[PDB]
Amino acid sequence: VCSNSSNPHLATFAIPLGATQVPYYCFFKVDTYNSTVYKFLAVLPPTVREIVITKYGDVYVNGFGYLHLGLLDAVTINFTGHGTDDDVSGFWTIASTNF
Amino acid sequence: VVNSQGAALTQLTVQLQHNFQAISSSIDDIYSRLDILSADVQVDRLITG
Amino acid sequence: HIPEGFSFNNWFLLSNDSTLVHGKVVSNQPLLVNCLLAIPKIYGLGQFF
Amino acid sequence: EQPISFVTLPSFNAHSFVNITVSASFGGHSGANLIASDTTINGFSSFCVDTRQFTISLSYNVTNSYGYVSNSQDSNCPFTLQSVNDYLSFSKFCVSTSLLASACTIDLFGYPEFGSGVKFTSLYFQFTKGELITGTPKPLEGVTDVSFMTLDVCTKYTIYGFKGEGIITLTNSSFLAGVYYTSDSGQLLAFKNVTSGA
Amino acid sequence: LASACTIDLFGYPEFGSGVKFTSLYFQFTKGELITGTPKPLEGVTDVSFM
Ligand SMILES: *[C@@H]1O[C@H](CO)[C@@H](O[C@@H]2O[C@H](CO)[C@@H](O[C@@H]3O[C@H](CO[C@H]4O[C@H](CO)[C@@H](O)[C@H](O)[C@@H]4O)[C@@H](O)[C@H](O[C@H]4O[C@H](CO)[C@@H](O)[C@H](O)[C@@H]4O)[C@@H]3O)[C@H](O)[C@H]2NC(C)=O)[C@H](O)[C@H]1NC(C)=O
Ligand SMILES: *[C@@H]1O[C@H](CO)[C@@H](O[C@@H]2O[C@H](CO)[C@@H](O[C@@H]3O[C@H](CO[C@H]4O[C@H](CO)[C@@H](O)[C@H](O)[C@@H]4O)[C@@H](O)[C@H](O[C@H]4O[C@H](CO)[C@@H](O)[C@H](O)[C@@H]4O)[C@@H]3O)[C@H](O)[C@H]2NC(C)=O)[C@H](O)[C@H]1NC(C)=O
Ligand SMILES: *[C@@H]1O[C@H](CO)[C@@H](O[C@@H]2O[C@H](CO)[C@@H](O[C@@H]3O[C@H](CO[C@H]4O[C@H](CO)[C@@H](O)[C@H](O)[C@@H]4O)[C@@H](O)[C@H](O[C@H]4O[C@H](CO)[C@@H](O)[C@H](O)[C@@H]4O)[C@@H]3O)[C@H](O)[C@H]2NC(C)=O)[C@H](O)[C@H]1NC(C)=O
Ligand SMILES: *[C@@H]1O[C@H](CO)[C@@H](O[C@@H]2O[C@H](CO)[C@@H](O[C@@H]3O[C@H](CO[C@H]4O[C@H](CO)[C@@H](O)[C@H](O)[C@@H]4O)[C@@H](O)[C@H](O[C@H]4O[C@H](CO)[C@@H](O)[C@H](O)[C@@H]4O)[C@@H]3O)[C@H](O)[C@H]2NC(C)=O)[C@H](O)[C@H]1NC(C)=O
Ligand SMILES: *[C@@H]1O[C@H](CO)[C@@H](O[C@@H]2O[C@H](CO)[C@@H](O[C@@H]3O[C@H](CO[C@H]4O[C@H](CO)[C@@H](O)[C@H](O)[C@@H]4O)[C@@H](O)[C@H](O[C@H]4O[C@H](CO)[C@@H](O)[C@H](O)[C@@H]4O)[C@@H]3O)[C@H](O)[C@H]2NC(C)=O)[C@H](O)[C@H]1NC(C)=O
Ligand SMILES: *[C@@H]1O[C@H](CO)[C@@H](O[C@@H]2O[C@H](CO)[C@@H](O[C@@H]3O[C@H](CO[C@H]4O[C@H](CO)[C@@H](O)[C@H](O)[C@@H]4O)[C@@H](O)[C@H](O[C@H]4O[C@H](CO)[C@@H](O)[C@H](O)[C@@H]4O)[C@@H]3O)[C@H](O)[C@H]2NC(C)=O)[C@H](O)[C@H]1NC(C)=O
Ligand SMILES: *[C@@H]1O[C@H](CO)[C@@H](O[C@@H]2O[C@H](CO)[C@@H](O[C@@H]3O[C@H](CO)[C@@H](O)[C@H](O)[C@@H]3O)[C@H](O)[C@H]2NC(C)=O)[C@H](O)[C@H]1NC(C)=O
Ligand SMILES: *[C@@H]1O[C@H](CO)[C@@H](O)[C@H](O)[C@H]1NC(C)=O
Ligand SMILES: *[C@@H]1O[C@H](CO)[C@@H](O)[C@H](O)[C@H]1NC(C)=O
Repeated sequence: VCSNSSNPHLATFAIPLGATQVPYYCFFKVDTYNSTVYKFLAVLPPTVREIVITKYGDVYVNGFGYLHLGLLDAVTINFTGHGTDDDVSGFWTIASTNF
Repeated sequence: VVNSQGAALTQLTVQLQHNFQAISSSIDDIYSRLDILSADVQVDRLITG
Repeated sequence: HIPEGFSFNNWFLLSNDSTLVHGKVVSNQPLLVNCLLAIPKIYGLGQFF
Repeated sequence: EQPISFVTLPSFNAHSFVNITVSASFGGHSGANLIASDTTINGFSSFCVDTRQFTISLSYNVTNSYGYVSNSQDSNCPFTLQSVNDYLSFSKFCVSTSLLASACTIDLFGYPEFGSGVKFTSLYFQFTKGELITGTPKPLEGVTDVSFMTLDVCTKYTIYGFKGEGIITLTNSSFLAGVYYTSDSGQLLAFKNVTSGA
Repeated sequence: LASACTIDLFGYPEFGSGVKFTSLYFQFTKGELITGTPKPLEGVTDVSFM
């Protein structure tokens, strides 16, 4: 979950944003069957270039391996069918990589 | 001979890189992270190595 | 396998730490491919993987 | 009189103050013997770190007729509360009064001068290294970039868990990837401004 | 007991906690008399199969 001085409740959770709109403070809501909390991750860096997610539990973004987790199962994604969601989509290409 | 002379220096870097039988190769780290006597034992090992 | 001539402009060595400006090495990397997709247009409808 | 420069992953300030408390009573048992021992980590027997920035506070509690006790701690761990307070950056940490694997065990000892000293309890600390949680002597006031730095002069630094003594400068050489660049011997020579790329 | 291997068990009730149960202790020496199989071997008079 990202945000840019626009926090209906993340402002209540921990600080309004921590920066202005151009920076994007983004958390994980620890959404599970019992508890829900927001863990601050980072702000939008000047450049983001590629993404890769591994089964082991670490996602490598731009080639740094920010954080590892347990073995992964799956994922789902949805922006909308609102026109340019695939026209200006960042995914030039996507590949099922293997080691 | 030119290949021969182009040698006998890299391994020197290799040994100094190692941590041998010690918490960390950073002397100051343990220095900051520990009292005197134990680190003294390890640095003796290290200097001897 | 990878067809030649490709730039790999946004491709970077999988490293959990450290940085190498130049050199050569063999290692394990997530480069084998099972399928390929480009210019997606369906993920906006709750696409699952 | 070394200037100090501190730089890590840029971020705001979110400080927390965790307290550990130890309580003992001798005045009634034998003067040296213990009536009751009570240790609380923020009022609990176990706890986990919450904020990136935090500080630990240990409180002592002595009940005795003489009133004089010599305190001592033993550790099975390469870290001490005094040491860790000095801007130790780390990833994950939790504390408990119950035995846990991969948890450092720490004991406290007190000498009431009645003739014999005692030990109170063992604390367990499981943790894994990283750049999430940092322990500081005191917080930072309204700081959106906790890192502090200076150039042109030699300074005592600690960068991403890499501390040393050196003089820092800027170069226009640039690269698209990597933030720190370590010597083959293991010295981070150059590095990049995470926020700006400098 | 005298020079015994110790095993401990930890449990997690999904409350976010992990606690230990107990410790078990073992004495042993290498040898032939007794062996640990994953399934008993039957229909055999000389156990070795090659
Ligand atoms: C963390 O992430 C996991 C996925 O990794 C989530 O698991 C899914 O959660 C969703 C909702 O939270 C589940 O969807 C609902 O499931 C109910 C029962 O579970 C059945 O789901 C499928 C059918 O979809 C079955 O094949 C399966 O065997 C389960 O028995 C359904 O009853 C729900 O349907 C309701 O709405 C429809 C709308 O039309 C009605 O018609 C129905 O009558 C009914 O009222 C709904 O489908 C999904 O099943 C879960 N899947 C898995 C694999 O876990 C977790 O939920 C998430 N954590 C939290 C806290 O949400
Ligand atoms: C990856 O990201 C880059 C960012 O640079 C995109 O490239 C630019 O995209 C913007 C829009 O996202 C383009 O701006 C618009 O260009 C229109 C021309 O049509 C095409 O022209 C470029 C080539 O010059 C194509 O690459 C691109 O796909 C465009 O679709 C103009 O007609 C627009 O003018 C008016 O458009 C709307 C119409 O309603 C108005 O509301 C606007 O206010 C505006 O007045 C607009 O200027 C820009 O031209 C692109 N530049 C280049 C070099 O391509 C990539 O498209 C994007 N690709 C993917 C796959 O994500
Ligand atoms: C930077 O640092 C990280 C941290 O260590 C390194 O990450 C390691 O990456 C290797 C490469 O895959 C991992 O090795 C793999 O370990 C798996 C562990 O699974 C067991 O453990 C889990 C619990 O953790 C159990 O639930 C599970 O059931 C297993 O018992 C293995 O399963 C993998 O098996 C491999 O070999 C088999 C053949 O036997 C193949 O069939 C598999 O496909 C697979 O190839 C594999 O051994 C290692 O675990 C990672 N470390 C950690 C701590 O998890 C990075 O490699 C390191 N370097 C870089 C550049 O990032
Ligand atoms: C450092 O730590 C020591 C402990 O080693 C503190 O000493 C007490 O510690 C206890 C336990 O944590 C704290 O709670 C207190 O309990 C006392 C016990 O009551 C006795 O004394 C009262 C008179 O004061 C008698 O009336 C009673 O019958 C008992 O003989 C009480 O003083 C308090 O509890 C009272 O109120 C509750 C609620 O109303 C009642 O249920 C009790 O029965 C009792 O009436 C008190 O809660 C407390 O922190 C310490 N108490 C005292 C008096 O010192 C040191 O104080 C501590 N030093 C610090 C923190 O600086
Ligand atoms: C590169 O490395 C350097 C350290 O080596 C760091 O750069 C600093 O980054 C921080 C945050 O990114 C900048 O912090 C500044 O804080 C100011 C707050 O103090 C002022 O507060 C009020 C209101 O502004 C003033 O009235 C008062 O007089 C104080 O002076 C902000 O005001 C600053 O905003 C201005 O500068 C930034 C760029 O830094 C612009 O984007 C804004 O629009 C505005 O012009 C700013 O937030 C600090 O200035 C940076 N430089 C230094 C020397 O500290 C970072 O690690 C990295 N670079 C960046 C940009 O992060
Ligand atoms: C050293 O290595 C050599 C070369 O391999 C071995 O020499 C032969 O090894 C085989 C097994 O490896 C021996 O086979 C055994 O024969 C025993 C006696 O044979 C008969 O016994 C009765 C007689 O009526 C009947 O069962 C039947 O007609 C057999 O032909 C058997 O006792 C053995 O298994 C019997 O019992 C099991 C369990 O009840 C049944 O499942 C079997 O069907 C069978 O009835 C086994 O068949 C053979 O005797 C060896 N000598 C020869 C061929 O001359 C050495 O044994 C080996 N030394 C070791 C390992 O110490
Ligand atoms: C864990 O630590 C202590 C446990 O004793 C608790 O927080 C403490 O709260 C007291 C009272 O608010 C603070 O005392 C205050 O000190 C300031 C000066 O710093 C003074 O101006 C005030 O008048 C008051 O005396 C104390 O500093 C503070 N200490 C810490 C470490 O927090 C609380 O249980 C825990 N701390 C938390 C949750 O921050
Ligand atoms: C994506 O889907 C989830 C559930 O399917 C929904 O809650 C969410 O609002 C969707 N995202 C957007 C941007 O609509
Ligand atoms: C600084 O910038 C100048 C601009 O011309 C360049 O010549 C010089 O090499 C740069 N310094 C570096 C790259 O260290």
